[PDB]
Amino acid sequence: IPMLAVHFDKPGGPENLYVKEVAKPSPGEGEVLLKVAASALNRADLMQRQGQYDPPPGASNILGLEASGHVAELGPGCQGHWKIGDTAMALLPGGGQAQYVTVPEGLLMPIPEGLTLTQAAAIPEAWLTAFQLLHLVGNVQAGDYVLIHAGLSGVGTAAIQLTRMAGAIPLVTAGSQKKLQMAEKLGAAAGFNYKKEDFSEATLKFTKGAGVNLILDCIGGSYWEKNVNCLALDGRWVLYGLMGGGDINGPLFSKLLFKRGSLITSLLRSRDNKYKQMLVNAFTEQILPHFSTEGPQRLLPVLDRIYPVTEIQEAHKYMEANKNIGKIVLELPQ
Amino acid sequence: IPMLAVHFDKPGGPENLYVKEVAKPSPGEGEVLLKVAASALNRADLMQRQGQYDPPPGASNILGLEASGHVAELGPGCQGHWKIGDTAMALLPGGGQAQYVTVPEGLLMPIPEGLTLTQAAAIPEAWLTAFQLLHLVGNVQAGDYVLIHAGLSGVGTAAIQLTRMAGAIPLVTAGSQKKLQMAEKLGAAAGFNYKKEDFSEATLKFTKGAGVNLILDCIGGSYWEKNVNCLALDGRWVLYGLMGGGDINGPLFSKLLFKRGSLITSLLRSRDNKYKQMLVNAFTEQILPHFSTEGPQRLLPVLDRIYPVTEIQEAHKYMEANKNIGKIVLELPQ
Ligand SMILES: NC(=O)c1ccc[n+]([C@@H]2O[C@H](COP(=O)([O-])OP(=O)(O)OC[C@H]3O[C@@H](n4cnc5c(N)ncnc54)[C@H](OP(=O)(O)O)[C@@H]3O)[C@@H](O)[C@H]2O)c1
Ligand SMILES: NC(=O)c1ccc[n+]([C@@H]2O[C@H](COP(=O)([O-])OP(=O)(O)OC[C@H]3O[C@@H](n4cnc5c(N)ncnc54)[C@H](OP(=O)(O)O)[C@@H]3O)[C@@H](O)[C@H]2O)c1
Repeated sequence: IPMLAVHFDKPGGPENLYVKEVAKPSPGEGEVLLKVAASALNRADLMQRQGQYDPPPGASNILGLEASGHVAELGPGCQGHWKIGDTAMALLPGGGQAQYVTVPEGLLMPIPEGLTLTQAAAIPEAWLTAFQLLHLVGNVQAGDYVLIHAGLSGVGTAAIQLTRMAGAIPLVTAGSQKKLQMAEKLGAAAGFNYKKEDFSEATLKFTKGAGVNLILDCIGGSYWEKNVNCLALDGRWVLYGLMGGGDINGPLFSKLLFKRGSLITSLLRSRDNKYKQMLVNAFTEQILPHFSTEGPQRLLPVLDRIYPVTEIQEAHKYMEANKNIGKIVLELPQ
Repeated sequence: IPMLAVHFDKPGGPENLYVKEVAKPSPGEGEVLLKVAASALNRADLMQRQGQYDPPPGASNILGLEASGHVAELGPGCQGHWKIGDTAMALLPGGGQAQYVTVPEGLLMPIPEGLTLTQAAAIPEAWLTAFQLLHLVGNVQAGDYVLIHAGLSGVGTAAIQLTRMAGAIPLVTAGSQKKLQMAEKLGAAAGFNYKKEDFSEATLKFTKGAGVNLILDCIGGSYWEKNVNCLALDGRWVLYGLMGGGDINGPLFSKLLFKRGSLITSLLRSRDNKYKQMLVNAFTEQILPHFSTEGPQRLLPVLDRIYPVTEIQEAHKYMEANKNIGKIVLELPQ
């Protein structure tokens, strides 16, 4: 039986995209079908339709790493915890931007109270990655200085708040004064405009010459020279981007050895199910309750713009021009 | 109050080395004076007299990173398990290749029963580093596939054995068939001659395409591509040498991020006393007793050649020619 979903015949630019009737999936041993209300764009969706990000073997080849909606159907061998009608959000390897999606019941998360389904669609990928990067990969401690690159993005806007909730001191880099000001309102200790100034020196000045203890790098090759200088002794330098590189050309080994540094790379989409549940399980204890605490310390999902699925084309152009300040959510017709 | 010591007037070649009368040092709060019976050459010593390596602020600017001998004298504030006349060995920041050396008693280790003071002179720097890199930095687990570059070096010949004791599988790379054969007898699961073959394709072949879980890289630049290729998913890549480079010139970030890798750099000499005391204590408990167990599983310190201090000049030409197969010990006239 049929189903509307985001699609592209051939890999190319954003103009190739359209909504198409594809086959409606079905559950299968410990998973549930989710009637999607709204999904969210991520940078991985851009690369995929250009061809540079194929989904892991078996996972659906259709854009959407996260989704929010209602429980449509139960699969064989479930817990019975989730029931048909319950609201939920999930982390996906694909198939997020389609009316229905098949989701293992482990990776399914409840919606915080006082949040719209459109709002809850902005949580999964951005905050689960942020939480992974900060706590599991980085082991952020109370006192650590943190350098968040592309801080006014999906993951970055989440990272500023989790770093503040972890009791660390976040430092941001972005390409606009308008963005840095929003970064400040998210509890950023300092914000630097990389197009205006050298963030390495700014960071060394802010940390009184000590440097940062943790770097959440998602730029890569254009930043490596600068990242190593402002990295403190024994500092962790978490890599997960390559938006501004992938290639290295210089004495990285020499300088990273001098700072006694550690270059820990990290991925999420490519992980196994045992790992993904463990992350979602850790996240639902440590982080999820604070989306509906009250105000003073309440985590706010940053929404820039909401588009319908029929304007998926115009949404990709908006992300590629770097205009978004937080998440950019798509609504699927129900 | 004079004392014979290895010295060089200006930084240059090995011909600048000779033995000179220097002022004899004195203890000072929680340390002892060790009457040196033997020391050992390390790669650090070569770089130091070329000018590249400097000793850490305060520490003595006289060659020798390790020593073995009798506790000549007690300094103030000693805890007093050690007594004058006790034979011991020590990890130093410098001053090891001279008749007397000042040593904090926290870094003082007992000599295994049966071993000559000359043999004990090979243990500290090589094995403490090997142990550091394997356990503390690298977190070796039983079953892991460990790739040890320059495996027939001071650090190497120790690493092979500790890796084996850890229940791990050591794979070695050296530049000579004669050397590889010695690696085998030390328990190397496989040996590769890099001057004859590609170790990246050999390593993968051995690991059934899976790749190595841990790398003890002390070559650096010239090996970076071949290391990233043969590294496994979530593999650790400990960097501690840069003998064959220091510069990178390709898509390192792209490939490391695919393997979800960790590039952990490590140094020993530059560290504070707290870390050094913690490390030597872990070593004495876990490792040291096995230097005198019985036979089957016994740890063997490997000595290539012994030189007297007067022939220091000759010893440096030997190491710089890469001829040594294990440690290379210097004996001091007492
Ligand atoms: N590790 C994982 O499993 C995983 C999962 C999710 C996301 N990610 C990564 O997280 C990053 C952000 O993802 P997202 O979905 O949040 O994207 P996003 O919302 O579109 O944000 C990306 C931002 O980065 C900045 N930027 C783009 N190119 C840059 C460059 N060359 N140099 C410096 N800044 C640049 C842009 O703003 P300004 O330049 O104006 O500051 C842009 O707004 C991506 O690199 C993505 O690959 C990784
Ligand atoms: N983290 C620390 O504080 C620390 C502590 C101790 C040692 N280290 C490092 O460990 C390394 C070895 O120390 P060591 O004193 O044991 O050295 P060593 O005994 O003199 O042996 C070095 C061996 O490495 C091989 N080699 C030399 N140059 C090479 C190159 N360009 N490419 C590939 N192989 C090369 C040579 O054998 P083949 O060519 O035959 O293979 C040589 O015999 C040094 O780089 C040193 O800096 C670091």
